[PDB]
Amino acid sequence: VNSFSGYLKLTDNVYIKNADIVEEAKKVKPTVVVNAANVYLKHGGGVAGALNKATNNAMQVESDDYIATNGPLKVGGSCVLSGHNLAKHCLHVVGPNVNKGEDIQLLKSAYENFNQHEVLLAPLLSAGIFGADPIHSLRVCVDTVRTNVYLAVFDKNLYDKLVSSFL
Ligand SMILES: O=C(O)[C@@H]1CCCC[C@@H]1Nc1ncnc2[nH]c3cc(F)ccc3c12
Repeated sequence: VNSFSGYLKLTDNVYIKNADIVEEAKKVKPTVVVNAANVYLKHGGGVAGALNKATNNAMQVESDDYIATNGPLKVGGSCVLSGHNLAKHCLHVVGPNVNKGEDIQLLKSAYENFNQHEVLLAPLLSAGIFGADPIHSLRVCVDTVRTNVYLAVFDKNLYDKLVSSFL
């Protein structure tokens, strides 16, 4: 038993809700919140900009030190950093950005990072400003992640299309 509430169950291990991930994180304080990161951990907009704003820019300060030490992530890769006031940990995961011409096959590799964590609160990778089809992203999520994933979908209209079209 865990503290996630109001989710619809899609599969044995995948759950979905219409929610603002920032507010969902603030209330649940999950062990892991996933950020829709880029390779530079520049949290300017989308999910990343919202999460970072909710940390009063502490996520960005920590991220800049991480990059200065380690260099950029790989597309499809991830790193574990602090969850600040939102979660114990933040798993920064880089899905391919279709608006940068990145290979969508890397979306499966991106979701594989979730399997290193028993339970996660997450957005749909490569959705939103990353330019991928959120229905495809949901399919890859279901077919790749084996751990327990609670997906927060900000847009109510999108949440309903994702549910109604789910196979
Ligand atoms: O659902 C959507 O509209 C999109 C799905 C994936 C790409 C961007 C959006 N992502 C999110 N997903 C969950 N919570 C969120 N809070 C947010 C707050 C913001 F200021 C911007 C985006 C989100 C967001």
